[PDB]
Amino acid sequence: MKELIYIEEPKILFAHGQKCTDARDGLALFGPLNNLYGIKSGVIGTKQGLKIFRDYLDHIQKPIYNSNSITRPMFPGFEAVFDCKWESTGITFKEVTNEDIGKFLYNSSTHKRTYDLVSLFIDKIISANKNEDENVDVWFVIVPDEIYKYCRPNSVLPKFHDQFKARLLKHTIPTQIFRESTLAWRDFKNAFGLPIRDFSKIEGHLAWTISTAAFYKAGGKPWKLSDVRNGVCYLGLVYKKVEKSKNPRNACCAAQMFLDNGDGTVFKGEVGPWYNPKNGQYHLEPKEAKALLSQSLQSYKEQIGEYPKEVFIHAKTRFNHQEWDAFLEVTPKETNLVGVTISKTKPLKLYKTEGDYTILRGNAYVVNERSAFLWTVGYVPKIQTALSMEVPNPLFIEINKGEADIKQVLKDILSLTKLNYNACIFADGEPVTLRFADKIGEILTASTDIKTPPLAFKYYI
Amino acid sequence: MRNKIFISHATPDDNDFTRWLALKLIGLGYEVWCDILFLDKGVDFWSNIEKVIREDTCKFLLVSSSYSNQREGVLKELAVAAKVKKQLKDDKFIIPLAIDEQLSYDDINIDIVRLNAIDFKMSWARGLKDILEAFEKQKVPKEVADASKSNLLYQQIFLHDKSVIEKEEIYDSNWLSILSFPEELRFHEYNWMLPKRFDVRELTFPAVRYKNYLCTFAWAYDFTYHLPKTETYHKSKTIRIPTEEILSGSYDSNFIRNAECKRLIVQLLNKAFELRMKDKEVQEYEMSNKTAYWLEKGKLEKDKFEKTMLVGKQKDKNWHFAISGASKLYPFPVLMISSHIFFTADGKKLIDSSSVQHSSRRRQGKNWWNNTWRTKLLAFIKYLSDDDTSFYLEMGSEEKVFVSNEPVKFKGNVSYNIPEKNTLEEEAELSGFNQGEDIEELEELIENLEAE
Repeated sequence: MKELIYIEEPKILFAHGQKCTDARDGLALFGPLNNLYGIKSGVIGTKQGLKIFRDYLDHIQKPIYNSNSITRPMFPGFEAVFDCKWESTGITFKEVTNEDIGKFLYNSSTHKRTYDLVSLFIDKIISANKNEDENVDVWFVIVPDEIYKYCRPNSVLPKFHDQFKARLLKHTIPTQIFRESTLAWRDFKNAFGLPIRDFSKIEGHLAWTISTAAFYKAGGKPWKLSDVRNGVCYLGLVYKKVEKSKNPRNACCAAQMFLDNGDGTVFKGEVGPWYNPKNGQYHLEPKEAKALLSQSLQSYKEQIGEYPKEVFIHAKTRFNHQEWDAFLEVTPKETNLVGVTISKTKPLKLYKTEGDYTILRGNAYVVNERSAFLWTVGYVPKIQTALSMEVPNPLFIEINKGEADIKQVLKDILSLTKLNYNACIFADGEPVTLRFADKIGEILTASTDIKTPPLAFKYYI
Repeated sequence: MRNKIFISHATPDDNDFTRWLALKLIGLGYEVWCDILFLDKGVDFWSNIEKVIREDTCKFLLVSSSYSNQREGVLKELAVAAKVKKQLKDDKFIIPLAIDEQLSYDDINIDIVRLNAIDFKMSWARGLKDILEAFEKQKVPKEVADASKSNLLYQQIFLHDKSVIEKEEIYDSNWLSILSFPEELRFHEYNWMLPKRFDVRELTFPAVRYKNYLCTFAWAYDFTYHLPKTETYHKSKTIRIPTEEILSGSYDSNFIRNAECKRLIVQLLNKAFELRMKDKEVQEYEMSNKTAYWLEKGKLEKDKFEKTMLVGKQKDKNWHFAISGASKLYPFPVLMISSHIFFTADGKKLIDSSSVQHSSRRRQGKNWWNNTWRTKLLAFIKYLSDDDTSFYLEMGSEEKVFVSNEPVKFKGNVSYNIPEKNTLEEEAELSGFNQGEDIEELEELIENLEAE
């Protein structure tokens, strides 16, 4: 017989300097943080793709009615809640002919087909930003629906995503990716009860995953955390195998959240080391460890200026002193360095007395000053359902090195979880530095060459 | 004064955005009163509407849709508004919010005189702007535009009456408590006695080899059948150290370490665990590294136990309930228990292809909930329980560690209430997301990350 504890849920900063809990409700009532008005987005596709995009734009201008607003809030129009205006016309786009986009589509190899798909996408994007300034700063690119059947299912006949997102970093040109099948929920159907997908039951959510996610790459910040202390860096890292050739090289990367002068957290992602020798260690040598922390230090200097106080380096694998010995000298004396490892190899499940309603999200089981158990997956009254389809499995957060505070690091994880821009869900199953860990790892392994500067997270995913 | 702008339409039928309109306009600095917003009952809604109209109101809003036609409420409220504007001499009183898509106009009324033809079918921003200069035309005494009171209202109507509340709940975990523990651990000196060139997994009693010291609780003479030459052994060579000092982190030297003695006992408990299951004669299935333990066809009454079904049937496939166990001694000397589901073609033979296996796993799991896991686990534990107090583990000739069958029970200080959405929650989430690269595409890959 033991005891557990609960931690108060953090808040997210919204428009007019106010904080709220719900994401869709918060945006639908106040709006994004900034105020941008002039957007003329573009689309890469064909005549049928153009018609699909125009029809979906008209639909999203129209009100979107869901099944139940209690479990998931609806979409109260786009302009009325975002304060950014498009029209049916007045979109600056450069589409492609049907034959050009369909010269070779039955190719089974993803590498060769994407080497031309990405080239076609970018060549029609980087060629329009030179005519007029800040005219095409946003794109809604839609890949053909045949990609949905010949890329992900690996060329089957039932009747990948970062590759045209990574090599565009050289031009510093963002884009937003969609699909006709994602938009044409009424098309390609039959006289069946549930043709293909038929998400008539869920329609407002599909209108929320398309607006807020595309808004962030318009130079505007939708929302940030309102309770982040000044002077903290995170600097996540990802280790996995690269799929170019043998000798995986154990590629690494970085992703750090930090505050600026005032009350605004920077949502930025940096690329550091290239690689390290041999195959299985999930660790880096001291010689390349100098640059990994030095780049973060210098970036913090030139866009903040003052010394930090606590940097909570996050990781998925176990740490070691082989890198800590190099890292301790790089950091200044006034700054404390703490290494934190979070894994998913602890299959713990809690059950209550009775009921189909499951555990909450936020309670913690403290053990000692080395690790803890935190349930980031469960039930919340706002969604009136369980975030998972089965019994939730909590995380395992441990402080490999440093002192910090368990009750304080747990609050950081909960706050850092609710920083999802690609979706507008109330919460996700992993912290953003780990939720997008795979995304960043795969976007980096697509373009290993060319050292990118300390550029913002706007341009990833 | 007259600054209470009013609205009344088909609220119980279609109210997908009435709350949004109200909150937006109050954030813009206005004042309303509705039927479904505040805590009120729809038994005197029209009487309350008439009472507030005759007391204090300035403008009116109506939303036109397909559901606001077949009811007498809309027409009676329209007639009331007509009478009120006739008495007050108002040529601009009500504003129709034409939101219907399939229907343009159905019933012609004299109410068109005091309103204007506005189309809200396409967009809402244009209509909101238009109603703003509608306010600005007559110089309405608009209040301050602040979202603080808008938020304060947001935690007063939309949900937030069912949020987390202080309530104690008892949570039973997967760990297994142990009450009886061995007094001392036997560190025998074998060296040449046991030659290293033999596997240890086939040994009847638990044993872990460490250089020359065999970390085991069994007697030195217990290992007679597997090794006949164990009779020649001096008792003093069996070095005994109490396990409580190791647990307390007090016994540490060059011979053994506190941080190193803990991990050797873990393998012993796991080995005793598969010994305990093979005592029960169940079927074995190695999935990746950790084995789930399940009971096969024709071994239990009605293919079930207590009051729940374990060996069930789904279409032409036989689904079973599997349990995988482990041991962890770091927080407490306790046992890890996990659950799994495996599928059999005929109840005896297993499919060598795991693709359809995890497909059926997800298919069966998307229709289960907390009870269909917790009750099944509890029944399985009770079936594995030997006595009525706590099942035991076999280690040797006299050693008997008793493990509490009752799971470790906690006390959650925070909980929530389920007034009437106990059944509504399961029906809404039956159809999950099964798309490709747009929402989730490495679901199978994440499931089978156990590639080594």
